[PDB]
Amino acid sequence: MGVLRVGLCPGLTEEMIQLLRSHRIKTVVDLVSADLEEVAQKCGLSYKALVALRRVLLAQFSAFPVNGADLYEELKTSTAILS
Repeated sequence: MGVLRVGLCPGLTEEMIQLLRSHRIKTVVDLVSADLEEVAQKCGLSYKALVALRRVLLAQFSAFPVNGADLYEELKTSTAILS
């Protein structure tokens, strides 16, 4: 299980949650592909705190190193019923 939101850690705010919801951002799973490095600098956050959590998540999944499967989840969402 993997999900991100406001309150998970002393840093993120409900305000940022609205920004992600606007882009229909996915759970922490998608974050792995997101531009956390760029976003972190834009907002001025500490990427060190983010990477730390990731290492712990993967650490529990498996002691040894291993690359996960990032299946393409990009929906066009065009030519849809506007009315």
